[PDB]
Amino acid sequence: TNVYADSFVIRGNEVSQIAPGQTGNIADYNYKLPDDFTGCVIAWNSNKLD
Amino acid sequence: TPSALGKLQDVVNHNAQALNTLVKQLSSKFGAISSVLNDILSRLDPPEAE
Repeated sequence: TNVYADSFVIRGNEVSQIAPGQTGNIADYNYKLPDDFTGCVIAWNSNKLD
Repeated sequence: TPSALGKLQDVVNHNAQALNTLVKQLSSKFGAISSVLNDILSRLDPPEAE
């Protein structure tokens, strides 16, 4: 029905914090996913432009 | 002979024990961490509290 493309840059050790069943600083104060999130999480290293 | 009114004594005792068992089943855990919902909601993470 709806496809939302959220884009953001985070730290490598903070990539796992973005998850429906996890808790962390980035998950609580930067980007929080619901407990019933339906979708995919795509992340890749980009240390060439930044 | 107190057993003369046994047909009604058994009925009232069955009702009383059914109520007391239904209210006692709230203290069971059924494989959970604690019988109190407020203790689970204040000691575990949402993905496990659910």
